[PDB]
Amino acid sequence: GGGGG
Amino acid sequence: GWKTNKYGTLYKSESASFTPNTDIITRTTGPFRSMPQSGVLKAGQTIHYDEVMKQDGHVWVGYTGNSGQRIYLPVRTWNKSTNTLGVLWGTIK
Repeated sequence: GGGGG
Repeated sequence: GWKTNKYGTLYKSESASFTPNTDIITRTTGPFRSMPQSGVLKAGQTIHYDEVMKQDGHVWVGYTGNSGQRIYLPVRTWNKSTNTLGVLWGTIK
């Protein structure tokens, strides 16, 4: 979770 | 506490509704200002978020857009050195 980048 | 992912983003679940008091650029892909723009959330509009993140100098909230994609937007600053938050850029209900 917490997205990518 | 917070979970942590492979980009070092601190994150967890939290569900509320955010209404900004200023226009905010929303991001795709992840909670970084360097990520591409998803769109603009206009002052007075509302999004319903399900995820909160601490990354890139801010607290971000995450939600799912109408195309099934994840969208990320910053709602206040986060100073990681002191774990201090800035003023909220709107209201949460």
